[PDB]
Amino acid sequence: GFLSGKRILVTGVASKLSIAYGIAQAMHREGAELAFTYQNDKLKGRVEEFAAQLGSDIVLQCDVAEDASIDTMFAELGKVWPKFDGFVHSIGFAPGDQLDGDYVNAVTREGFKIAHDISSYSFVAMAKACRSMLNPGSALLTLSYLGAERAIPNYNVMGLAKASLEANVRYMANAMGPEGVRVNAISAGPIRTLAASGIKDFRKMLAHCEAVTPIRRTVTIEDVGNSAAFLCSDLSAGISGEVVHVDGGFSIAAMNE
Amino acid sequence: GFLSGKRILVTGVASKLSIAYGIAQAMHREGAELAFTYQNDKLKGRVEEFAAQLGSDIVLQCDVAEDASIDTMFAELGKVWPKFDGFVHSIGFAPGDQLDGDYVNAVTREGFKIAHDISSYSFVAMAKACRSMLNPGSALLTLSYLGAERAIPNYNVMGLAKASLEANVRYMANAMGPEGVRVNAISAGPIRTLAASGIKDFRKMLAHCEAVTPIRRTVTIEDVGNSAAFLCSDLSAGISGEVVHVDGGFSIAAMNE
Amino acid sequence: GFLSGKRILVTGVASKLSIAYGIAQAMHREGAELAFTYQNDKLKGRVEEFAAQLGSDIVLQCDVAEDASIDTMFAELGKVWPKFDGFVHSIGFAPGDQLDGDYVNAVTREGFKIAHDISSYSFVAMAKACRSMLNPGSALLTLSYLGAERAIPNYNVMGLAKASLEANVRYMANAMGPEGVRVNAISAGPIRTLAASGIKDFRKMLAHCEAVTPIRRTVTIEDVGNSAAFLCSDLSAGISGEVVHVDGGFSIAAMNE
Amino acid sequence: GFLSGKRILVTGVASKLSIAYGIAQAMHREGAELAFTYQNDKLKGRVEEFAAQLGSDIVLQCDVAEDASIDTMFAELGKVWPKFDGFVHSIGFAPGDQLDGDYVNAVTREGFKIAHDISSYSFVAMAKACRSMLNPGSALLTLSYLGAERAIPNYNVMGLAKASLEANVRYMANAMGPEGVRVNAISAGPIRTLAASGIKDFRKMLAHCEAVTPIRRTVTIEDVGNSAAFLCSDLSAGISGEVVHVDGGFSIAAMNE
Ligand SMILES: NC(=O)c1ccc[n+]([C@@H]2O[C@H](COP(=O)([O-])OP(=O)(O)OC[C@H]3O[C@@H](n4cnc5c(N)ncnc54)[C@H](O)[C@@H]3O)[C@@H](O)[C@H]2O)c1
Ligand SMILES: NC(=O)c1ccc[n+]([C@@H]2O[C@H](COP(=O)([O-])OP(=O)(O)OC[C@H]3O[C@@H](n4cnc5c(N)ncnc54)[C@H](O)[C@@H]3O)[C@@H](O)[C@H]2O)c1
Ligand SMILES: NC(=O)c1ccc[n+]([C@@H]2O[C@H](COP(=O)([O-])OP(=O)(O)OC[C@H]3O[C@@H](n4cnc5c(N)ncnc54)[C@H](O)[C@@H]3O)[C@@H](O)[C@H]2O)c1
Ligand SMILES: NC(=O)c1ccc[n+]([C@@H]2O[C@H](COP(=O)([O-])OP(=O)(O)OC[C@H]3O[C@@H](n4cnc5c(N)ncnc54)[C@H](O)[C@@H]3O)[C@@H](O)[C@H]2O)c1
Ligand SMILES: Oc1cc(Cl)ccc1Oc1ccc(Cl)cc1Cl
Ligand SMILES: Oc1cc(Cl)ccc1Oc1ccc(Cl)cc1Cl
Ligand SMILES: Oc1cc(Cl)ccc1Oc1ccc(Cl)cc1Cl
Ligand SMILES: Oc1cc(Cl)ccc1Oc1ccc(Cl)cc1Cl
Repeated sequence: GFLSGKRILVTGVASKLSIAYGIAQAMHREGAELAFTYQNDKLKGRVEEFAAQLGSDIVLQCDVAEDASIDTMFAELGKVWPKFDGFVHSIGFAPGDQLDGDYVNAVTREGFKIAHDISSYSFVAMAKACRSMLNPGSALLTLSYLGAERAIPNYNVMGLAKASLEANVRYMANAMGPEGVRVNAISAGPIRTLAASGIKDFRKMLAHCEAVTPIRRTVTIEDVGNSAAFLCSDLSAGISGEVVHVDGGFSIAAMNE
Repeated sequence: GFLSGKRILVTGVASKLSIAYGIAQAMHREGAELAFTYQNDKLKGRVEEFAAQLGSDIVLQCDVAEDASIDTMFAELGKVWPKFDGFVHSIGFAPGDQLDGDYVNAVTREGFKIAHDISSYSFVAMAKACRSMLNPGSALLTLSYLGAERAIPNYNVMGLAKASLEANVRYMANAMGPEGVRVNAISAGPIRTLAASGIKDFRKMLAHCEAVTPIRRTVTIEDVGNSAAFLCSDLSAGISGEVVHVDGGFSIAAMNE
Repeated sequence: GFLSGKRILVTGVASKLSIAYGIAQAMHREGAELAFTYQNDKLKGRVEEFAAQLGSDIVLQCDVAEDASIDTMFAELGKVWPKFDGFVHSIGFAPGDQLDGDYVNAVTREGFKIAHDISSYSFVAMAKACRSMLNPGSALLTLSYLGAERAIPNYNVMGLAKASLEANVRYMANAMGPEGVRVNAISAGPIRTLAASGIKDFRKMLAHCEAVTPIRRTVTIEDVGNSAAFLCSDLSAGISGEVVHVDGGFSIAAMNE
Repeated sequence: GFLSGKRILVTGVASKLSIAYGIAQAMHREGAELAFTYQNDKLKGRVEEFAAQLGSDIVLQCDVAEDASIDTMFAELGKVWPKFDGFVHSIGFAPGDQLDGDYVNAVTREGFKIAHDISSYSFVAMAKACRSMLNPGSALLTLSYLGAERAIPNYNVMGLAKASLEANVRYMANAMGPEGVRVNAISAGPIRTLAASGIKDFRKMLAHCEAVTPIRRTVTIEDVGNSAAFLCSDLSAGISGEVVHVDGGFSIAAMNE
């Protein structure tokens, strides 16, 4: 596969529906050696099982709300992978009350702070912590959504956090490019995952996209996984600082209704 | 003037160099009645003096880091302006250590949090607090910078905070439009102000822009003020959720060097 | 008014519904001296009448498909206005068969050529012809539509012509800025005009926009006219090469349905 | 390879420096069966030789300025490939006088017409002609440049033609997606090719990009070729209507100087 010889860390697997799960599958298929993190014990079991199926026994705990947790996870990873080739950041969070109803009425200073901290700061927090461990030719990848570009009902403060994240991708790419590290994002279309259930009326968003997307279907975690594998491989050596839309063309059409 | 009959609150005046000062001047010239806020006692004197020169005696303290301070300022403003027509948000902040050198090395969880809280959350915090006091036809305005769209050396975490702010403009415009409130931003080119001195090599950024901007000069607080007055007036009734570049065309050219 | 002392040429008035008509009204209200062009004799009468109502007796024929017609019109204008302050380009055209049905099936080499020639090339053709007649501080303005940015059903080849036009705005602004000329565009939302009737299902586009636009109404030629007056005045001295959306926020929202 | 079983037509090979040459090499490496076109006899020899080295004996003449030439080439291709999986459009042209100096002074109605006809219309002209021959799952690809988005000195009218081309990509993707065809573009950074020598001061553009691009080197035809192979493969099934920047991050940074 085109990922043979690469060692990549994958965050965010919570279930078989997880976008990170589709990404891990595609990268394994292409020959990458993988390592996984899990947020807490509530998820340790499932992640350990999935990692086994994908030939990996490197499963480490990591809660990105804490600098100490990130530093410890990398010190542990370093015992087996003193150097590696990048990681996939597939993590997002905002308190549930933030994602329902009128945005101005729903947002709070605390909800805003947590959404940006976990959904955007954590990406550069991880890069800071493992910077000296990355091989030249390494690639970092995060996942965004159209809500960063347009106002979407109910997505609310997560939209602002994703806009901060896309800017993060550009500043990170500009800072780390000289040492040989590329940084990109995939702006994925709507997919039924555990976290998606937290967005009010998500099922309605899904049906709408299916009807108006140029390719006439919503994307799958396999579609996203294949794109992620490409973006973390040497085949995309000429691409950095980019937000690639993997939504079947939904965002470039208007009034298809 | 085209602002006759409008009552507008202006935040951010710190000196005669302040963009908010140029905005206040232009709005006064066009007939608006004004009210001003000041961050702390270190600035109370200058703001009181400027307000007098512009025919206003409404000068209130307001530190947007605190919900209580925002609520109190509006309760006080309500004693004289039970209803009004919008406000100008010209406030930004990030700890100084954040704006020097390599972005990944300089950014910290705390610096990131403060930058987003003061530079982006505060805009919707103010709208939440005065929502019931706005007249139909009201307009809110904030100030952004190109760093939200492109990676610019030294601007660092402020770029991410401005990206969150531009997204804020869109979600706010979408939420408040039905009740008759418009929300926009001006992305201004570089101008020598007090805060600008905190950006490493700002004088270099200024000279560069002057040489490559299509109109061959950097913009002034008068240029920005005139645009702000238009965007807060009924003359721009058809514009909401927009980020207008007032940088002399700098951002739409490349390689003019 | 803020246009006092300015001499502006207005193209494209075909009826009282014309966007150019709303623009002429607003500029006259703000004090500008105006001059008008008309495409052919089929329209001469109406334009002569409107010009009179707006205190102007400068009404010249000009068909932008011909270089000779443009050169002659300016030589004639020069007899009364040896120098002037800019013009409004409110002209578009594509053969009717191009605007109905599947884009790939409808487009032809000839339809494509005519659409780009009349809708985009004509803007720089006029600037080339009157370049030596423009006063420093002059401003040129054209009208675009969201179809330049997103694929919209039935708009078809006009979308490509508008994309070429928006690029034209940037190259023109970059080339003419050093001599003191600004160039911008307004991307207007849907408005019932004579030309609009040529777009299949235009009435459907109008109703849809009204329902999902943040300000909850479609824009009027007065909204566009007011913005145009501002953009051609010295109040927008800091703005060049920009495409300003005057569509009530329609383009920055998604899934409001 | 991930292109095994795909039959792709490649246009634009003129020499070993050609972007189309790098694309053909990468696609051959990944298992695609290829076919090539050549503009005229001046190029027939070189193309025949290259095609042989890549295991292909399908080399057909095609000048996209003529509808008849396009129809004939496809009728001939149909004798060997009654159905196929897409094509690569790597064709551009504008008269040389258009690419030197001030844009407004250099552009002519004829130069503008030819630039748009050959550089943008030809892409949809080819799709129209072979539409019934494409297998479900097919993908079309064209090559663009940053000049479509920003004003770049000397690129002049080609910038407008590339803006029309990027819009073409979106309208084509929207029209053909329902039948299973994806359409995308790669916006490549500067590369020394035969056509590049026609741009005044191209060597200066190249050195500048090398110094300020995040990855600190200009991209190669191999970088572009690898991205093109991915975008024409089933691995990018979730991507359509997109313009992917393969310029090492150059466009997302500002003032790196
Ligand atoms: N689902 C969609 O339609 C969609 C669309 C675009 C983007 N995304 C993005 O894709 C990513 C993955 O989401 P998903 O839909 O696969 O959801 P998911 O619920 O399968 O995964 C989200 C993951 O975030 C992790 N997470 C949350 N807080 C964390 C913390 N403090 N520390 C460590 N991990 C934490 C969870 O443990 C979980 O594995 C997110 O960035 C999301 O915003 C999803
Ligand atoms: N100066 C430039 O070139 C430029 C370019 C683009 C945008 N801007 C933006 O314009 C706005 C005004 O900046 P400026 O350059 O006029 O600077 P300035 O230093 O004159 O004004 C900044 C203001 O922010 C206020 N402020 C900071 N923290 C605050 C808090 N907690 N509560 C209340 N007020 C607080 C200060 O008191 C001060 O009045 C900012 O949003 C800035 O990001 C400036
Ligand atoms: N109507 C809308 O909803 C809308 C939305 C966005 C942009 N626009 C743009 O606004 C401009 C004005 O359109 P409108 O809707 O007011 O239509 P309209 O039919 O009132 O005006 C179009 C004008 O184009 C002129 N014209 C066409 N070919 C010409 C030629 N060869 N030479 C000289 N003049 C020529 C006509 O004479 C007419 O005055 C166009 O650029 C159009 O694309 C309209
Ligand atoms: N070279 C760069 O730095 C760069 C950057 C971005 C985009 N591009 C684009 O990549 C494509 C390929 O350019 P290149 O640099 O490889 O140049 P090149 O000179 O190697 O190839 C250009 C090709 O266009 C073909 N062509 C021109 N007119 C034609 C006509 N009427 N019919 C058929 N074929 C015709 C030529 O025969 C030639 O093979 C163009 O679209 C160009 O705009 C090049
Ligand atoms: O970003 C997303 C976008 C979509 Cl359409 C669906 C799910 C997404 O992911 C999340 C949404 C809300 C929260 Cl609280 C956490 C996550 Cl991970
Ligand atoms: O956003 C800005 C952009 C520029 Cl070019 C100059 C000054 C700016 O404003 C600030 C920059 C840094 C900090 Cl700490 C605070 C503020 Cl108000
Ligand atoms: O650009 C437009 C956009 C809209 Cl929504 C409505 C009308 C427009 O203007 C035209 C549309 C088609 C043709 Cl043939 C000519 C013109 Cl002037
Ligand atoms: O688009 C291009 C962009 C760059 Cl930076 C270099 C070469 C390019 O390609 C061309 C440029 C001019 C002409 Cl006349 C023809 C072609 Cl193919």
